[PDB]
Amino acid sequence: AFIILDEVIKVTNRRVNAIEHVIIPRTENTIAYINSELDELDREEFYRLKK
Amino acid sequence: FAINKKAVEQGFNVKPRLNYNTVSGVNGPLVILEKVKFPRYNEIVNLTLPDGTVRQGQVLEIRGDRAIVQVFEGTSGIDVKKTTVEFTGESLRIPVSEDMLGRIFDGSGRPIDNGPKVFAEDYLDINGSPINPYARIYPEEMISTGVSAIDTMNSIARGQKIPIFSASGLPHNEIAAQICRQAGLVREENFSIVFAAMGVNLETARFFKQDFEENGSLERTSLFLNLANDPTIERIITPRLALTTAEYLAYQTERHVLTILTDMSSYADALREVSAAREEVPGRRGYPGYMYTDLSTIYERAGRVEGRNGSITQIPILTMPNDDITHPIPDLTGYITEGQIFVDRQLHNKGIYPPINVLPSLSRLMKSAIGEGMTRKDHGDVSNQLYAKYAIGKDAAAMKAVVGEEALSIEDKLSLEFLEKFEKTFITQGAYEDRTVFESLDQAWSLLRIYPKEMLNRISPKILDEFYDR
Amino acid sequence: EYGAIYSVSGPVVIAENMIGCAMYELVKVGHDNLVGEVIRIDGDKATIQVYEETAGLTVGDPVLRTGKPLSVELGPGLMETIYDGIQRPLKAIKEESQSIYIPRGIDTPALDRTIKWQFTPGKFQVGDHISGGDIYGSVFENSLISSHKILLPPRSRGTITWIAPAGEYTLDEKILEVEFDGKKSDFTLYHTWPVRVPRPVTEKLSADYPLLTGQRVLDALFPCVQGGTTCIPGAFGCGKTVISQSLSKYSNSDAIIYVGCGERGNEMAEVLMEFPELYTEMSGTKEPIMKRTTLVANTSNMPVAAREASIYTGITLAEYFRDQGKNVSMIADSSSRWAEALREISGRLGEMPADQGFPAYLGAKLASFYERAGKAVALGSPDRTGSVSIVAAVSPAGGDFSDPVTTATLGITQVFWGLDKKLAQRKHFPSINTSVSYSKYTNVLNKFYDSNYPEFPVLRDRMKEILSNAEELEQVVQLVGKSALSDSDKITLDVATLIKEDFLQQNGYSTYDAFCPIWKTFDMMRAFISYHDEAQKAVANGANWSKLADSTGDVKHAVSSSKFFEPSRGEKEVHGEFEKLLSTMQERFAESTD
Repeated sequence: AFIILDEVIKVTNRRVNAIEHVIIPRTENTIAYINSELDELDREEFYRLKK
Repeated sequence: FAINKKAVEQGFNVKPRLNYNTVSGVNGPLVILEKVKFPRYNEIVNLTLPDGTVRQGQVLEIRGDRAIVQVFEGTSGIDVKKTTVEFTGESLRIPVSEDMLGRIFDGSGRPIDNGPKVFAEDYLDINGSPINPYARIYPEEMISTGVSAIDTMNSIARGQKIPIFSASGLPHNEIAAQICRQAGLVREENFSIVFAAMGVNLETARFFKQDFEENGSLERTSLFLNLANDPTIERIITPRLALTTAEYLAYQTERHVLTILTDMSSYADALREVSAAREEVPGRRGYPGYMYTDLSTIYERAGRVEGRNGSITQIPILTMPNDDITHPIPDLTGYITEGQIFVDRQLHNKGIYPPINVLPSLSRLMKSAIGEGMTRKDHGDVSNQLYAKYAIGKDAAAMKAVVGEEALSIEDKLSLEFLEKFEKTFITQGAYEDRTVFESLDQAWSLLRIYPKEMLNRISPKILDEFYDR
Repeated sequence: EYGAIYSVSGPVVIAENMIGCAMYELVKVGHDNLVGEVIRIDGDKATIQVYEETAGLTVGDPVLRTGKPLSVELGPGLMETIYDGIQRPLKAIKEESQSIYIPRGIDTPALDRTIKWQFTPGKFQVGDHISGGDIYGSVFENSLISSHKILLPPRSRGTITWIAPAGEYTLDEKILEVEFDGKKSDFTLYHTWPVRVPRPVTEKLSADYPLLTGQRVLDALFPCVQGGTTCIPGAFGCGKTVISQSLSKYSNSDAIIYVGCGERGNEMAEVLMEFPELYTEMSGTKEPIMKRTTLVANTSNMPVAAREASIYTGITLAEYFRDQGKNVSMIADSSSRWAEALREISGRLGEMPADQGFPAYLGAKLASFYERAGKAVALGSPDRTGSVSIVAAVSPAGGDFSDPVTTATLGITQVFWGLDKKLAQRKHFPSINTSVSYSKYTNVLNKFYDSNYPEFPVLRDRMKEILSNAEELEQVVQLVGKSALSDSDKITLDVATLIKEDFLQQNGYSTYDAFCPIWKTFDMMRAFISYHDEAQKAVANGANWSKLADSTGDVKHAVSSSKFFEPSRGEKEVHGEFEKLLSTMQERFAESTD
């Protein structure tokens, strides 16, 4: 039981660390980039309509 | 004498100028005249509000017998029945002379130090003209700034144009002050300074003034100050005046100028401000399309020339809006300038001064700078090895933080130790701690000895044999 | 006859009383006769784009006409000199003015009109029949180019009535007369041609000869054919200047036309004073390179409009040299600057924009410009052959690969050399993203390869799959670690790192690492693949790779250091050295693995 618990907790802890330190930053940077692009499009659309 | 005199004999050429009274339109920062006789593109006019105050401005468009004058100091209060516009008949120009040194000027270049008007030697158009490439020589001499992070892995040559990226709330001002205080050559002291700040708070201006006072250098420099309270449109003029003075000094007096602009971000903001006033096509993030060309015009006054012994060097300071390199301002600035020095947050958050990282820094003129007659052959290889090991240490630290210490090979722990020692001792230095290239490189050798000799790859065997042993 | 200015807005000028004006006709404006180009015509008025600074212009200034479009003067003397964007020699301007700036409105002949050339007649005699594109004599130009063929301009044909004899002439002499219906024809050593009209040609062809570049990765994985096109994106830090300079220097082209559209400018001085001492041995020996180049420099500081005509002038000159039968190879510096100039002009003109503010015809313009490249057979009797191979270098704004200009270019070009930023930051100087970068002339080149190196194609794919597998395993090992890794996977990762550190790194400063012939790279990558194959065979036969690698030892160092062999030693001595290294490595794996 000791061995099994040790290996299981090691695996889960490293997985949690990897998720926290990799996934969330990677996705939120993309979120910001997408927001920036969608904000960019409307600017030129408004310019064209103004013209 | 006679040669010089013939170039000035045309001064005695009095010419009356006509002042109209037909202001027939106004909106935003623009004023529209009518029934003007033979306009002249991009000239200077002097308005006179009904209360007697006079503002300046230049025409930007010429339709059939009507000029769209643009005003600098706002347009509020302009009357249509009493105002009187006047034409100088010539483009914008400023006086110049070697006596400007030790004086302080406002954004428009008039003295603000209680002194008299400059006893001009001649007048010059602010915009200047390009330099044909055939009359240009790239530099091959290294300046010694004393800052190890610069003078080791990113050298500076007399003639380069190296911007200093930065973020709001960091000690870029102190870095610039230290550089100007330690602007000596590797090896007189002709380094005149034409510091020209636009859109800055009062404390920055006073700090710069005191810093110049303490080093006994004010008598060797000129100041172009333009604080925030001043009009925005006028902002875009100061750098041109500064560069005009710098080039005059460096190409008609054989001096060695050293210009340090600041907050080009504010200049770009002013460009956006009076660019959206009109309806010209926007670029990215609402910025003007031709900002690239304008910034090229501003920056492309650098380097040495054929005949003149004089030189010039630009160290503009940028302010990234939200700590993004991909912002258009730094994008174009990097596209133009020759390498740059960078600053990070975490290093500053870690109390490390000067908080300079080197991974994103770059300098093209290093190849011509380093060599034998100025430094030891090892110079370049040492820097390359430092780059490689620093990057490996960074990635190893990231991976270790991810997984743990179990998978970190011996080399990984060595890289972590090297990174720690590097960032803790190699970069850190005092506010008045100089470091000539020789001692800095000697100290740098200490950090690499931690590594076993064989693994060192990017360094040639001769350097290892002749230097590693000691 | 004359016209008066009617409105000015920076670089655009609108005149009036302009009735006989055509579209795109060249015009001179101002009291200093600044050059322009009519664009749109509306009754009396006609819009003009100005090719110089417009400061101090006043309404009422006279406007002239020329009745002919923009054109460039070809002929002897073009080469070894430096021109601005509108075909003006630069050294002559500086010497004549004794200044450091460019005096607005200054005019000089395109080609020197004083020097004399040792002309020799061709093979035609009075009474013969000739047509456009036939040679009628050679001219001595330089030790590197002994024969500077002179040509009959296209769209001009007849029968020669009088010819000049051998001797020394200036290019103003009328050395040939052609008798058409009338005798209205005279021809000196030079002529002109409208830039916007591509030069005629007998017929195009298929390029099947590699354009050697001297770069290991470029020549190995993404070969460029002599006659095609390429593209080199960047992020203002990738250091693309290195490959441009290296290919302009050590390539096997007969001539090269470097053109700078919106450059830092200082690089022009760098190349100016760097080339004059770098010798080539293509013909004879020791001839300095500067006798093999023509520079069309236009710094970003100089007026916006000239950035348009600069590339047209460059491509036209390249076509002219190609027509002589010499495999010229033009190279641009920054196409994005051209698009920026076009966008600025369009916006100022006041017209509806397109994607990201750019006009709508930019894609068509880019396609038309790129189409001019390609191998072909000259137009004339001698039946000479030439080729052109342009190499553009786009520069996006945000550093990504989604801006309109890059997307438009990628639909036209057929070779893609993307440049990463992080790899450059790591000083892995030939930083090429081997994931997205691709070539398209791979299959066709087999005709050359089988004749010269039959085994190369299989080996390149071997390395490609090795790298792909390493990149596929990197993320899993990062997210898990080496705990769940088999020996073969570790072997693959180690060899991938070895390749990335040895076969992909280069530096154009070491004598041995400045130019890698085809044979050297062939043998080196052969050795790499053989090493990996022997390691895989041994581990499959059974052995702990952790134990095996330490014993293997010095052979890994030997293959890593193989690149240090001096290129051009014997071309066969190095071949024997590679053979011996392979044999000893195989013996080591036979025994060390045991």
